[PDB]
Amino acid sequence: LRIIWGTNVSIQECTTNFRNFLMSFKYKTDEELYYIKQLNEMRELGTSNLNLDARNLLAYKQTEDLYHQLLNYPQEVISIMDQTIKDCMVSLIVDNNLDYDLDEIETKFYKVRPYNVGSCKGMRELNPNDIDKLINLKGLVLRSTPVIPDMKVAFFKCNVCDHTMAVEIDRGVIQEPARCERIDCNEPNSMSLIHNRCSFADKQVIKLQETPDFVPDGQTPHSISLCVYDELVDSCRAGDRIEVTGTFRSIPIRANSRQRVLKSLYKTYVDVVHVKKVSDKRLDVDTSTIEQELMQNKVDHNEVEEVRQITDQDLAKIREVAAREDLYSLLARSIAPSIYELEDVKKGILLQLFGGTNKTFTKGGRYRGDINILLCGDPSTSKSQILQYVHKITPRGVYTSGKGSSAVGLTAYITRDVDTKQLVLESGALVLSDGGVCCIDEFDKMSDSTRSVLHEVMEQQTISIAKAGIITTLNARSSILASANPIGSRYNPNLPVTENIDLPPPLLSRFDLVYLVLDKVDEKNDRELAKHLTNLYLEDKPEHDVLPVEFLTMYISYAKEHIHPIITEAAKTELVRAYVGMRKMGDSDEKRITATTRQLESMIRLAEAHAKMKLKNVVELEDVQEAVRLIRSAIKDYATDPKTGKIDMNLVQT
Amino acid sequence: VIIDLDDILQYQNEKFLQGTQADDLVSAIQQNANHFTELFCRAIDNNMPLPTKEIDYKDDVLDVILNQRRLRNERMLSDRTNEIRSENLNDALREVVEDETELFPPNLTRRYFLYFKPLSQNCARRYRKKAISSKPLSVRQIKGDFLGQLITVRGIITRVSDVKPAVEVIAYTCDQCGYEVFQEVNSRTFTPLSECTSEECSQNQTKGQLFMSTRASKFSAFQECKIQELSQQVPVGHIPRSLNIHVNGTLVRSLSPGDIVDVTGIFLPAPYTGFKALKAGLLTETYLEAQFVRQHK
Amino acid sequence: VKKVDDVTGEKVREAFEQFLEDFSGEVEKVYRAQIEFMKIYDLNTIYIDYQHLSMRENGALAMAISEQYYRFLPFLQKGLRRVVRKYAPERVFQISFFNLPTVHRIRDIRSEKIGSLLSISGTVTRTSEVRPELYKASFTCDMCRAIVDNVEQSFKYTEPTFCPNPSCENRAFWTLNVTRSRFLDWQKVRIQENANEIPTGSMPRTLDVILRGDSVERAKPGDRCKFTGVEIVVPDVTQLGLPGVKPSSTLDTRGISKTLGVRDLTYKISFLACHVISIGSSDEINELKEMVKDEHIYDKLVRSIAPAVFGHEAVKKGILLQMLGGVHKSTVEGIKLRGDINICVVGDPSTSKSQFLKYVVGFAPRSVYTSGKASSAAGLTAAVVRDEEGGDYTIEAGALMLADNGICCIDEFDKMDISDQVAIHEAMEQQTISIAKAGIHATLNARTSILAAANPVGGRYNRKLSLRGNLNMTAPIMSRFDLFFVILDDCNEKIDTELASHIVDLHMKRDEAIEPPFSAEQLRRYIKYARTFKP
Amino acid sequence: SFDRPEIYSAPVLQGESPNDDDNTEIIKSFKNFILEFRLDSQFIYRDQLRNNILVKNYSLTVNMEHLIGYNEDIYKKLSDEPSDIIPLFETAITQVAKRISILSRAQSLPTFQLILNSNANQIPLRDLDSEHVSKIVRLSGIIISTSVLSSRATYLSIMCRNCRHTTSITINTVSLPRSCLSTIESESSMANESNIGDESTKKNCGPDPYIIIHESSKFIDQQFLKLQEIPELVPVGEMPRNLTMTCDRYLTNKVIPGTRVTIVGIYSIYNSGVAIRTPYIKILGIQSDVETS
Ligand SMILES: Nc1ncnc2c1ncn2[C@@H]1O[C@H](COP(=O)(O)OP(=O)(O)O)[C@@H](O)[C@H]1O
Ligand SMILES: [Mg+2]
Ligand SMILES: [Zn+2]
Ligand SMILES: [Zn+2]
Ligand SMILES: [Zn+2]
Ligand SMILES: [Zn+2]
Repeated sequence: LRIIWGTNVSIQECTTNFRNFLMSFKYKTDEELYYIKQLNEMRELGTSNLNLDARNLLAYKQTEDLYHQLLNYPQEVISIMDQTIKDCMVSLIVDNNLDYDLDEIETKFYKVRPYNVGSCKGMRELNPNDIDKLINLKGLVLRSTPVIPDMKVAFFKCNVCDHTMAVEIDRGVIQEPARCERIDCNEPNSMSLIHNRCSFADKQVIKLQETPDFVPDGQTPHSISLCVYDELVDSCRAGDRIEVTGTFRSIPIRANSRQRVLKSLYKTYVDVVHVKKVSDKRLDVDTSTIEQELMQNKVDHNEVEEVRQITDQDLAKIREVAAREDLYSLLARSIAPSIYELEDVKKGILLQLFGGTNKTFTKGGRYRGDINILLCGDPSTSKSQILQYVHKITPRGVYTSGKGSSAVGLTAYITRDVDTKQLVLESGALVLSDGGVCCIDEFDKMSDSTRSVLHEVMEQQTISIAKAGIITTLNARSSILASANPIGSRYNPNLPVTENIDLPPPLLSRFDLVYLVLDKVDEKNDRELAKHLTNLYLEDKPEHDVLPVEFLTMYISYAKEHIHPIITEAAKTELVRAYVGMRKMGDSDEKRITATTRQLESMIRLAEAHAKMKLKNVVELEDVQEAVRLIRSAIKDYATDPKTGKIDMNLVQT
Repeated sequence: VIIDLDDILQYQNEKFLQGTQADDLVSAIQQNANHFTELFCRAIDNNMPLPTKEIDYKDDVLDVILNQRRLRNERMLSDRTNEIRSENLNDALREVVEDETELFPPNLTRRYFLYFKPLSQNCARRYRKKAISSKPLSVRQIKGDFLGQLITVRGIITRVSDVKPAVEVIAYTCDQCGYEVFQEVNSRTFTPLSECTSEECSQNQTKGQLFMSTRASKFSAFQECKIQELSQQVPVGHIPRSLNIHVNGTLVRSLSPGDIVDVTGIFLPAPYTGFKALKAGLLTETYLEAQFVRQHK
Repeated sequence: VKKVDDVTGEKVREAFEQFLEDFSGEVEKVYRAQIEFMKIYDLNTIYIDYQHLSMRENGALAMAISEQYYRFLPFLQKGLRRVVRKYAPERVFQISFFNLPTVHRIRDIRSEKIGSLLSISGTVTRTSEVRPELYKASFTCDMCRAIVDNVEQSFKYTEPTFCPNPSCENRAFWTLNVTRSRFLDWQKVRIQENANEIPTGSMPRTLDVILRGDSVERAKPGDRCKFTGVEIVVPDVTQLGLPGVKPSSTLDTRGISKTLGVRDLTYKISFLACHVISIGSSDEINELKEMVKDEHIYDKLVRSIAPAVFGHEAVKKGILLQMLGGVHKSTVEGIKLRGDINICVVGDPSTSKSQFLKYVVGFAPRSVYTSGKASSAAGLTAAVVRDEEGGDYTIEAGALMLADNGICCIDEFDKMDISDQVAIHEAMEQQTISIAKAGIHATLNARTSILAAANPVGGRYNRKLSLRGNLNMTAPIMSRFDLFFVILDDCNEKIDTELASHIVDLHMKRDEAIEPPFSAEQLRRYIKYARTFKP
Repeated sequence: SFDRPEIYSAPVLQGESPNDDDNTEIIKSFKNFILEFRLDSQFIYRDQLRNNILVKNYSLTVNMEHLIGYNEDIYKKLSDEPSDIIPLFETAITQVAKRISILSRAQSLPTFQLILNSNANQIPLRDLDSEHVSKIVRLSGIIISTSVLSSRATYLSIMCRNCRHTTSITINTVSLPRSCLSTIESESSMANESNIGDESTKKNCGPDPYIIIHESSKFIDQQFLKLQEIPELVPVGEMPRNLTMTCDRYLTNKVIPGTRVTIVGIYSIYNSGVAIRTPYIKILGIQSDVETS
């Protein structure tokens, strides 16, 4: 009936359609009313935010137009939805006579957050005619400015009669009174502004590294600026991968502080309205690292969820799957289905993902279950695709090459912000990968200067910085997955591994596992691998008993978060015996990797990880034996001469 | 809309061969391209046919706003005609109606961009003419006498800037009188208005405060590119030089680094930007305004 | 022209006065006694416990003050002045609250609490010089020679608004008289996020703290302090260029007869502190005597260092006797004889040397840990920050300056460059660093001890060569390391089984299997007492 | 080298509810009064305005009794603030005349001149005092002297003698600009360059750099009159009192000395004791009694 000038929105029609959609909708558990129970649960728990999936509207018949109206004119539609939601809540409480305490709900506020806007084509692909539209982005957080106060109510005083005024901002402008409103006192130009008496809001600016799905020819990475307000402030930390939904904006910028002149060319940014920090294709952040942030979120009443939700049916299925007896091999086979055999490599990767138990001594002292792995072997094997899979499955991490890195670039640096024109600190790769997995390729081309820093992180998971303006120690609780290329063309089995790899022997003893990927010619294995590879090209799209990735990630996340194995005497005896045995065997030098206390630590961590798998709470003899067997098999000592350190090429089994 | 000059030349020759007179629109456009853009825009606006498809929920907000503006124009015109006829004080009535009323100018109701493209060597050779606008040139040969003309440059791109919104007309809304105020801008910088300029606020004693409205504004998609000489064009023992190109409208994103291209454009000047102490008179800076791009591969 | 008044402000004034006059097996009243003490000793500040202010009137006064401290502070001052006049005979008085229920983090500040009193904790990084502050100015009118006195500033240079005498109608034309005004001491400090609150994958935050009056020169760089005070806002010109709409202020032109001063409203959050306390005798002299009278005290001491590491009695005996130093001597000819001890621990990466460094940095009073490659010349020694927003330069301390009369832990010592090696050499030669930058010259004390960890040049300690052939240090610095402890691996079954048992005991039992003879507090007390005998 | 940007507007929405005492509503009410008021079933003012336009006399004669009868509020406002209301009524007359003229043409006007007539009680010239300053008064007297016609400007074209920056001024104490306006008026980007040259020497046109171009300006007629009390009623032993009046445009050359007239005008002052001023009258209407045929 009555549209709004410039738009085609009708308030009455939109509110009626929204109310009808709220009162009637279902997924077609799938037959029951959906938003009704969401509203009831919200009013039960006191929450104020409704996360609306914009795709839902496109299913119901009526709102097929409200969908496009929401996409095109978010400003009006969001307020309309909020008012409709409040009216619906009051109607729900009153029409059924639940309880007469409705003043709190009638007074408080509400909000609706769309979070499934249609796919976008990347920020650079937009045009000027897309301003003030709704879009979404994918990227990695780099920096966030501190909290900036924004005035909302200005407070004035009269310097002759003490009369005080309060003024509300209007579209970013304050109307300063020119005359005291008192009849007794109406002196002109007597109003003074008392800064501390005003009421301020919260605003924050975040820098985002966009990662578009489609990349045109010859296009390089860049950065975008996001503005967050009110609750969402401090909801993001650098290194997190997020999916953001917001409004596309524009603004002119002053040429200089002195004048009031503006520049013709505009500045673009994004205004955040929803943030998603969870995905079904990747694990969930280790909650052991974000303990305080959870309490801060609860205090701030922001409704962003860090970890995914688990249903009773899902938990029952998890228990059923853990009940069977082939679970270990099943999971190993599940990891990276496109990679053939390499069962022990896959098992090691799985155990790394699971990780050990993190002890913490009251009165100071830290121990972490991070596990470090290094891969050696022939150059042409599949030791690099393993890195990609771990990088894309882990929540946090960085993939680096040995020769393309630097000591400063791995720890931290100081840079001039191009907007504020001041100097600000930035995080390095090792700090960005905190709580996750750091991938290093060609670890043997890295310079000694660069390699120097890895010692401390691999020793105590911290990095100490003493540079101009900063003197402090930072956490780097990340696992290390490294690859190396043996000297020359092929790993010669007639020489010790120390004569094959280009690393100092002492440095090798720090890693928990060492893998030798040897390439042996055998007709059966060649036939099997060739058939496996050729099968992938039978049809234009992939079709390859393997669990789905979503279920696998759900299981691993649940296991990581909900259980904590502990060690027992039966395990302690075996650990001590095995460590003494290793120290004795092999006792003229630099022919093998000398055993140290790092190996005992590796046994502890691997046994804890195995126990944590399969949903146990006590580490035992089977776990200890499996850990020792895996450690031995990785270096394949069974095919080695314990006197000259050479390999018997005919004893190794594919 | 793409206006080709071969069509104009064919039209002129067809008019000539059967006797009737015709002017050298081709030469006029070639020598003073920048002025004919408005002539063509007005000629088209005088003839644009009506839409045969209704406006639905799957249309652009820009088109929605333009349609609203046109309907509002018609509404004021009809209202004024009715009010004037009611007084009992038709061409004269119409004329006074237009004279005494305000409207939205055509530029705020247009929805299309207009570009020219050069004269083909083949067509010029067949018609026994010399296609100046399609003779490739290096940045070396483009001197001051070429300013204001339509010319073709052959070069290799080296840098392209991102697409950003360039403002052409700012719009403000006055709450006191309900008017919309439009401020043109054609400089690298501008100044925002403060107080209303509409008739009602101008006559009244208490004037309203203007506010900014982004959606009603008139924006343009703007890119700048740097073009460089080819090796075979540089004289012996010299260094290649560069040149600046501006791209506006739907022609953006058509140039990428490393492309060897022929760009057609209008050559225009710009204010001086060097040190004051080295300024001797009215020196100016030059740039090319793009109209058509042809790739070599 | 009668002045508007705040009934609530007055009411809280009388409530505060009643608190002061009422709040008290010998009974006693504390605040009146403290006022008497102030009269006796000529002081300026009062210390009012926050807890005592809570258990009256159902705490309404406590809240009102907490969330509206800024509004009511003048009324509290007025009440204090009146009670002082009543019960005792220019003086500037200060109030100091402390012992708040909770402490916030620098990461958890919000614009909602602007103008509210709270408490924060952090590590100090820098301090500026004490400078006078314009408190209550005096001005002379121009069109007439009238004199106005006691004009308050309130965080900005404020002028009189109207000539006090109707004989002259002057406004906005004045001259400042610097000869009969009053000033206060004013200092700026910079604090940084503490180490263990920094969230994952983020860099630390920094905050400014303004100190006034007698609280000045109570902070010290490199310490952890707890502040209690107000949160405020100050103008910020840098925010221009950020995205978003920045508030502006313009005058209202409606209702003014006819016939442009626009301002911007960008700000940043600061903190004006009122109470600052550092955060780390009594009956315990009994225990001190009991423990000193022991006979195997030295052996128990040696056993008590670094209980989490196995063996290395010599290294422990070095860490001790580095904690306790010698005595500095002065000769008549001006020659100074050093009394400090420096230690180097040499070993390949597979050893457990870094644990000693971590224990020392965690235990010792003044200690700083740093790595060879993650540092720089400026990071060590010092730097000069000439961009003091209000005036002359200032000195930002470095790692060496930190831990003065303390211990500096240097890991990966072998990777240090020639420049910083020379700096450390100068530090050992003379207990001074010479700074010469931006035309500023200075000398800074570095009376420190050095604990360095070094690796063999070839990765492994070739026992065939000598120490000089195995290390990479330069002869000058090498000559002044009076203790070199080379740690090496010996294969033996009983040692191996004992070490494995110890490690597994720590992992399985955690804190239980430590049982050291003495605790950290006892050890620190003993060291503090013993450090002052001068044998 | 670019041209000047433009500015323009158009109405879309409805602002706040119009107040009664605002210039636009005053103009609307005056226009309604002109186009609607009826006497003896006639549109007297519309008809006489049409005839005046036909005759090329750009003035309208109005009687105050009709206005007070039609509406009282604007009558009081005019009687109290004549200097503020008259221009509004003048522009309303001009607006109506535009329509009438354009319609008649098919079937460049200046501002029309309002002339007021009245018959209310007069005030003896000896009773004028402070309370009547800036009000409207009616007087009776005898003309004794009329000056010669003067010349005043209504539209001036001016040029800066140094940089040749041109502009215009319209009148309806105006003074020429004191300094060149080409600086504050940033017409074009190239104008900024043109405003500087020959190295570091700043551009300064000097004080009063403008000159008038007489070939393209328009002027009007102004005249002075003197009015004196009737000699019959003067008190004995005292010379009579007289007063100065100013008229312009269509109220010039209407009377000759010796005529007994009634005058409707405004009581004003000007500067020529400590704070004394010289009163005089601005002529709004003249009514003769017919003398010396
Ligand atoms: N076991 C395997 N399963 C699947 N593909 C394999 C296997 N071994 C080799 N390949 C194929 O051979 C190539 C291995 O090269 P790559 O892994 O990149 O070398 P690198 O040893 O540096 O990781 C891949 O293209 C992969 O498809
Ligand atoms: Mg590879
Ligand atoms: Zn007042
Ligand atoms: Zn207006
Ligand atoms: Zn004075
Ligand atoms: Zn001039």
